[PDB]
Amino acid sequence: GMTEEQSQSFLTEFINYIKQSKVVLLEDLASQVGLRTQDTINRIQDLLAEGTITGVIDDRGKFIYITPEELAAVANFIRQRGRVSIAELAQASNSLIAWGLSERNCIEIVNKLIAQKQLEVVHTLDGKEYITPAQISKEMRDELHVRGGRVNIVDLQQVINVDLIHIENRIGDIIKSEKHVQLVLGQLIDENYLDRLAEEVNDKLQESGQVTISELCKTYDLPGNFLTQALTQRLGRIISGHIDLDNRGVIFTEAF
Ligand SMILES: [Cl-]
Repeated sequence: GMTEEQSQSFLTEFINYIKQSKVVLLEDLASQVGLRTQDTINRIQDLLAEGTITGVIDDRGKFIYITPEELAAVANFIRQRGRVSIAELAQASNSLIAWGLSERNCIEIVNKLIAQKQLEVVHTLDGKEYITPAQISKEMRDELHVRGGRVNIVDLQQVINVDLIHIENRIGDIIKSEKHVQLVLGQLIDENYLDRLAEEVNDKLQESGQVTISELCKTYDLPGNFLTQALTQRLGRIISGHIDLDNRGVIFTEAF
């Protein structure tokens, strides 16, 4: 049958067509090997599946060769944007690949980069944007500083529009990088919030005269050991108090 001289010549004839233009008209290439257009496509489908050649096939029966330099351009474009819509990526496509790609074709490329471990991204829950885990860290920090310095991780999930695990995975990154930021009972808490909390404790101290840690823990819903170390760290710089030890750690005004 066909396959003896076909399989040997097909790949070299394909390459000869790729040298002339990275865009291959599969109907036209099917004339140069004298084959059925559908049989021609199927062998290219198979060659892409085997991992033999890098490219995509549009809805109108053209194949597009993509160089490793052009893949690298696609991966770096998504890195630099951090968050980007599949629609933006299709518009950008001609500047990155010298060919205007369908949204589908762009997805096929991104999924290739993911599998070859040349890019690290995640799908938004609407399926409409790609976001980098570096950009998730950034958008967690922006929404933390925005929402006052204390925010639940579950609220950041809703906001950033990505599955929970992709927020939960960046918590190593936000505590190594930001020495001012800490994880407490499913929330991220900012140096700026603890200073603001210390101010409103000192205002309630200069009114009550005295106040107990167990009363502040019920007031702000924070754990004892954490809240004690956060307030005792701010004693004298922000709180005009004196610590003493009762049944519980207790704070009262010195200048009284
Ligand atoms: Cl991941």
